[PDB]
Amino acid sequence: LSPEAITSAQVFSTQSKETYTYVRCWYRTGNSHDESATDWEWAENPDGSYFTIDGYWWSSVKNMFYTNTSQNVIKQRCEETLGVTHDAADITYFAADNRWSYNHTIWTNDPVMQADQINKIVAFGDSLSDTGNIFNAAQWRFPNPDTWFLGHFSNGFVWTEYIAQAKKLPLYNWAVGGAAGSNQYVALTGVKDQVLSYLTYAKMAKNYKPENTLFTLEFGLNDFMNYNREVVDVKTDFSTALIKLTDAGAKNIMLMTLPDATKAPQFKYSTQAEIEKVRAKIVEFNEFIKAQAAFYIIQGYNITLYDTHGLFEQLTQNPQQHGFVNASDACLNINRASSADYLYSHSLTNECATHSSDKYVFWGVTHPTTAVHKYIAEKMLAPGAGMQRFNFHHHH
Ligand SMILES: [Br-]
Repeated sequence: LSPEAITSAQVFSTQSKETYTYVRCWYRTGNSHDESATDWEWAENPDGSYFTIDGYWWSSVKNMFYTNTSQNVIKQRCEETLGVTHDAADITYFAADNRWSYNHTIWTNDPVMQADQINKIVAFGDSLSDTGNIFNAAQWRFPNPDTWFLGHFSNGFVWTEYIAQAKKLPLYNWAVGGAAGSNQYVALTGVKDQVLSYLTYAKMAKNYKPENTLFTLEFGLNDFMNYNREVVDVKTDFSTALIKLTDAGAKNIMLMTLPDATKAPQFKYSTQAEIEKVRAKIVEFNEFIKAQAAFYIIQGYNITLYDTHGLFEQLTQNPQQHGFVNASDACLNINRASSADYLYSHSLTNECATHSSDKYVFWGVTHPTTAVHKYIAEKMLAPGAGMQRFNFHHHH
């Protein structure tokens, strides 16, 4: 769509609809990252009655709920309701009227009184960042939620969620998994369409200052591996997205280079020609990512660039040096590269069960494990790694 299509009267009308909804609290039922399965309960008040949040819905087609209730209070209720005592509960929560509803994002509106501190993370990208968009578009069938953690292409949280947790910030995700098989649930779109969608929802928020959002952007992996997109087209999509984000007032952006995805187990079933071909696109596109970062820095923006490509090379070249045991095999017992495998549950191999999925780089044949996503977040959070340039709150 386009944020300009939303009129002032429409904003007033939308924001004046003060309804209420319930909160679905998801948690990991098993007690380690080896088990992706999740279940849920409705959030409760302290006395056990159902918890509700007041606010308003808006959707272009995919409804988001806008509330004044803080994310920290919603999380606290879910934690109090579920009372999970194991270590990997990995609780997440969503708005829903009833059991037939999908998992809708809860957006906390900002206060009128606001300075220049970062107050949220907004993520753009593909299956390396998606936390539930293709999963909801696929009616919770893809990727299968017994084996991939509730709509994440991993066995747990992805890197953006670990960053958000470290900084105690909400994460609002626009990234869309474009893994093999996604096409059947939503036509391929660029990352610039994610920026457009985000800007339309942001127009319905109250007191929204785009300069207080930390934007994260990674894109291209699914485009190159699965869709054979040309580098020049991905360049055009990526630069168009940054133009649109900065034109809308973004100031704080985290970028990352693409990992060399030809190191993934699925390329055991590929030709050397395809390996060299995909790899070359990634090498070329990564130089464009770096050049865009340098350009926006010179233009005065707060840009960090993390060389995820170089980090992945270190992990796949010498996993033991970085706390991992295996960087060549899928942890899951998947012995081919097929889109249909995301529809089914899969067991761990004996070797992965022996060492634990936290010691593997790869979960299935394509995507990294949640331990890798954590390793990335920790590297990005490290002193001197660049996040010092953003205006974060402190928390005692
Ligand atoms: Br995977």
